[PDB]
Amino acid sequence: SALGKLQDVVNQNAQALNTLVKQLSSNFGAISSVLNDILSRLDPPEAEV
Amino acid sequence: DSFVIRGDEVRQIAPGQTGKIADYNYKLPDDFTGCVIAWNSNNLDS
Repeated sequence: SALGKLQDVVNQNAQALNTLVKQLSSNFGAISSVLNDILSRLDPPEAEV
Repeated sequence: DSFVIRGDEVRQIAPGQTGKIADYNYKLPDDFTGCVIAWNSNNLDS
């Protein structure tokens, strides 16, 4: 931990970037998180919603 | 745009509808701005 002030910068940047990528798995209320999977089954007038 | 249709599927004249008329005969765009007017013409066409 003597070098903790330098290790924490690496850990915080890696953790922030990892959370940013993991947010792509969330639905936010949509029927599916995969944009191509929803677009391939629902019609444009509702797929836009 | 004036044409003759039959009550069965006549509802298909609308944005984002599917069916023989909407897919093969007359298709409105998704952002259509206007009015659709219809009336029964049995006394004239039948």
